[PDB]
Amino acid sequence: MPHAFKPGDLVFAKMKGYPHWPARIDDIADGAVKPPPNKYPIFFFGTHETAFLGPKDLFPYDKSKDKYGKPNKRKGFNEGLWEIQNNPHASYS
Repeated sequence: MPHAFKPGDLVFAKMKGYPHWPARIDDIADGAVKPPPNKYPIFFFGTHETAFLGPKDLFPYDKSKDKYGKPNKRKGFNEGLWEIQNNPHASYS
């Protein structure tokens, strides 16, 4: 059975006007800006951008990859597909 989301989990994260995007739940470093209540820090692979999203926009990677894990024209997307599959827990700092 599913648990709640935790740092390190891999997802496709959905934002308005973008395709479902390879991403991970990030840790919050000591001294770093915390997300709002009920939101998670989402690190988007490829673009290496962070947004704060809630679970309704988070699709677990294993379940969703057959649907969403396909090349896309958008900038950083295919780079992001490589990262989530090949080194999803690396520092992209």
